[PDB]
Formats: sequence, structure tokens, C-alpha cells
Amino acid sequence: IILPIQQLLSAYTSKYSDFEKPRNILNKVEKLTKFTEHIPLALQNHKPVS
Amino acid sequence: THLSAHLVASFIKKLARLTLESPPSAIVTVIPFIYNLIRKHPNCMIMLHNPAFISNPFQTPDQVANLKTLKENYVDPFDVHESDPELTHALDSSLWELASLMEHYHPNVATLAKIFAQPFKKLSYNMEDFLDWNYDSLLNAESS
Amino acid sequence: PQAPPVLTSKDKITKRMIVVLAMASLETHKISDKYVLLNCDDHQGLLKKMGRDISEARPDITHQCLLTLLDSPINKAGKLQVYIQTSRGILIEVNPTVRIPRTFKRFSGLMVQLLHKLSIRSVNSEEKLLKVIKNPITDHLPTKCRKVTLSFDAPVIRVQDYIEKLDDDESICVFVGAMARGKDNFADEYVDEKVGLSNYPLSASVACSKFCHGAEDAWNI
Amino acid sequence: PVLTSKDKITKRMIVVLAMASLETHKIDKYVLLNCDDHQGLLKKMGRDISEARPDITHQCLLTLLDSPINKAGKLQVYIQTSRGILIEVNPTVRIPRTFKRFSGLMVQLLHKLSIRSVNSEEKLLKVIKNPITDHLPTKCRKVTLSFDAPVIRVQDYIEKLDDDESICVFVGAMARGKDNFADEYVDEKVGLSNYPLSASVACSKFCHGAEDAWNI
Repeated sequence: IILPIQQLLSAYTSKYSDFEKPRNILNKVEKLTKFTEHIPLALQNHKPVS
Repeated sequence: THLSAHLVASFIKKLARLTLESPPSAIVTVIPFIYNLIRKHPNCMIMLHNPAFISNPFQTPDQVANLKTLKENYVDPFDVHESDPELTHALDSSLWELASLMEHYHPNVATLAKIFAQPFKKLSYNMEDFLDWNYDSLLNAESS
Repeated sequence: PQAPPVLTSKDKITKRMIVVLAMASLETHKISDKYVLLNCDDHQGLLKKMGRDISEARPDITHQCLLTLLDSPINKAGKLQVYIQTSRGILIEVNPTVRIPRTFKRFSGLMVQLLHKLSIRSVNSEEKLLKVIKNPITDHLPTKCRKVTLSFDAPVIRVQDYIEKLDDDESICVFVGAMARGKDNFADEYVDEKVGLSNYPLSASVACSKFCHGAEDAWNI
Repeated sequence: PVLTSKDKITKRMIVVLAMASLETHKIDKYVLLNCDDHQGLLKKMGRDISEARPDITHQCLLTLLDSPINKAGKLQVYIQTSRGILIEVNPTVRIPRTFKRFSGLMVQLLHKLSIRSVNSEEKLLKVIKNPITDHLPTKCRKVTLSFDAPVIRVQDYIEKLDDDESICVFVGAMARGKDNFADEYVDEKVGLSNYPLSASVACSKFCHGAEDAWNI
């Protein structure tokens, strides 16, 4: 969900190329993407009974 | 019954993106369609759970190392700009956006997510009752 | 889901096993109206006059083995029946459908009712669990069975490897006698092997629980 | 030797029983809690009749007396009860294996709280109050037997445990009760299997797992 919005922030980086909050936001988004593994997560298990 | 799995996966990814960018009413209206698709298509549960990334206590270290190596090079192959549903690689990409919509302020969406996360008991979900839903309808249901 | 089926002599070719207990003090000693059991520390005149010994007679060994065996995870997976050879030669076959209380008063009352009855009944009135086959256990048991004595003097090995080496159609059987002073020869003639699990002497409850823990990790039971 | 609660350097396994019925009343000798000898005593004092499960402590003691780990003197048994007392026993403690003969031992423990042995050499049962974190080593982990946590293998969990890292497990000997009796004292929760498992059965299974992962 931060794929386009940070790109919009990158658009901000292409808008004036002088702001400091957009570079920090892009760095934070890059750090969050690098820390996340973006693998998978499932469940739905079962067993027997008494 | 002639629909393929690639088109179904692309439609599921498009619905996940639409629910990621909408109000709560649209997500509540689209949750029943996803539940009906999961009940009708058993391969869609492969998009919900990945057995190759699972870990067991009674397993060898080599299998865990292979799983870690496979998960370390995990990427998203789905293309959102691809207009063809068959050409979209949403079957190989997990439906991660469903997990982002689980933590919601509304309780009905949380109940729907909890029902979808558990096993399916009945095939008929009765989506006609939960079709007409808006902010005013949700407020009237919560206040009354 | 559903629980696994009845694990008894009827379940013979399927996945099943037998837990065999013997050389316990289990009879009917009526105090002179009803039927009572042979207790060492409770009755002093009666136990000494019977002819048994305080160190030798042990009626709670079966109760302890039942308390440590009926709650096993393999027993809830439907893989074990219970066979009991009493001191009077009585052979008892128990399915895992119920679980006897660990209270030796209540367990002893149920055992005395069985001793005066040879007949137990279910609450649903459809499955009398306490079956009595033609004695001994091996006269009506499964058609593919494995018999071994788990002795503290036999070859001590891990319980996972030997159980994992066994086939799924055979029925591994273990004989346990919790004598305070005795030997691993109560069902020596019935056992087809002599294997060990522990390096220290243990009672029937401890050895049975060790065997249950080994069987639980054997085929993920 | 025998691992005790004073040596907090070498890892000593601690098994803490939780919610075991040890209640005393007055007749006029002091009488322990019985579930098949006194019936109107529970029904007139103000308590229930389902709180009399006193054989669980003796069953866990006998199940952990002749264990291979107790033969090595590694298992120390702590017991906490609703009365507010704690009992500590080394693995070398010897008691009569009959509950009627252990009734006298229970009366001695509930009337003296320091049972010097028949050999008059060492007090096997030691009475200690709260807390119980001072009986294990300073580097120790606490595991609670609860079905809430996922079922994990005993050998797999014991293999990642350090040699100096003591293990303090909590077994719920109550026939009915919650697993949060020492949740503030427990660190993590562990399981045995997805199927049923008792309390003394869990203790003997943990002893078997420690034997398999530690050559005992």
C-alpha cells in the first residue's frame, strides 16, 4: 500500500527536489521494505477429538 | 465453470487492491464475493496459505534451511498494470493485502475476516443480506 | 472432525497396539458384605492373615498405570487397547473410549464393581467398554502383533527408533509389572523380544508413560 | 550429588506443581483433605466438594521418584497450593509408595512442614514460602504447560536450551483450573501434543524427553 504513495513522494522528489520531509519519508519507506520479508502467512488447521 | 485460475487470481488481486483503497462498505460488500470464490475454488486457498514456507518441529535442519533460502528471495510477481487477467501473475503472488484489511475500525469487517480465516462450514454465505451496505446503514445497525 | 475408532481386538488389521499390565494385586476380598480390595497399610489383620506381604502386595499399581495410560496422546489418536492379567488369572480388555478416575478410592470402587460383576456399562447404554476376551490377551488379539518386554535390565534403547522401525500393520505390545520387589519375567513367555527404555528402575506407570511418549513421537501420535 | 535450590550456578530442573489440594481441618486430630472419607466436612464449612484432589501431589511425587532423571539427582520438586505454602524436595527423597502410608507422611508434612527422614540424616521435605524464582539458577527459563501455545517437541526445545540455563516447568495438578496460576512467574508456554495429556503424564513425558535429549 506504500508502493504508489511513496512513489508519489518520489513524485514530490521530482516536484521541487528541495524538500527534506520527502527524502526522509522515502528513506523510511525503503527501510520498511528492506526490513519486511514479504513472504506469506496462512493457517486453517485441524485434528481429531476426545 | 469455464473460468481459469489465473483470471480468478487476477480478479482476487484486483478485489484486494479495491478493498485496500475504498471505504468500509465496499470492503464489506466485496468480502462475501471473496468468501464465495474461496468456497467454490479450492486452488484459491493456495493463494491464502503457502505450505512450502511452513516450519515443523519434527523436521530436519536441511528442509528449514531450504525454506529460509526460498523465503529470502521472495518477490511479488503480480502485475497491476497488466490488463489481461490470464497474463497477470497473481497466482504466484500471495494475497497479502487481505491481511492489511484485517485490522479495521469496524467490527463487522473484523468478524468477516475472522470467519474467512477459519474453515468454511456452509457453502451458501447468503450475500444478499449483506449486499446493500453503506455508512448510514452501518451507523443505523450499530446505533439500533 | 471426529475421534479415531474403537481400538480393541475388533480393530485388528488396522493401526492398533496393546498395553499389557500384569502381576498386580487385583482380586475380590469381601470383608466379613460387599467386595473389597487387598490393601497393605489399611488392613493390618486382614493382610497379614491373607498370607501376602506388605512389600509384595500392590493393588494401586494398576490404578497408577491406568491414570498414566488412559490420558496418553496416542490413546486419543486411537492406537492402544488395555490388557490386564490379574493375580487370579483374570484377563481384562479395555477400549480407550472412557478414562477411569485417578482417585484410588473411586478407581478401587469401579474395580470392585468389575470384580463382583465382570460387567461395566456406558452412560449412552450402547457400548459396554469392559470386554473380556478368551484369556490371555494373545488368544483373541490382532492378527499382526509385536510382543516385547520393556525391562530395565534388557537392552536400553531409544523408544523413537524401535517404534519407528515397526510396521503400521503390527501391534507393538509391552508388558509391565510394578512389583516393589520383583523381576521382568511376568509375561516373559508371551513377549517375542526383550528391549529396554530407561537406565534406572521404574514402576509400570513411569515405563508406560515413557512408552506412550515414544509412541506419540513415533508416527506423530 | 543431588542438585538443590541453593546451587544456582549449575542448571537444576525444577518441577513446580500448581493447585494441589492440601487442606487440613479439625475433627480431635488434624485431618487432611479427603474426597471419599469426609463428605459433609466440605459441604458445611463453606467450600465445594470438587476441591478435594489430594492424590495428585503424591502421584507426581511417585512418578518423579524412580525416574532416570531423579536417579541422577537433577529434578527438584517444588509444590505450591491454594493454602499459600511451598514444598521443596530433592530427587533423593524416599517416601512410602502407598497412599494410606503416604497419608501419615502428608499429615506429618501438614503438621511439621520439615520432615527429617527416618534415617535422621536429611530433611527431605523443606517448607518455603513465596516466591519460587529464588530456587532456580539466575539464568533460568520458565515454561507453563498450557494448550494455548503451539505443540513443540521436547528434544527440539531442550536442544536449544543452554547448559547453564535452568528449566523451571509448571505442572497443573488440579483436576479443574486455569493455566494462569503462575502466568506472572512463567516466561513462556509449551505443549506436549494436540491430543489429550494429563499432569503427571506431562511430567513423565518431560522426564522422557530430558532423558532422550540429555542421556538420562
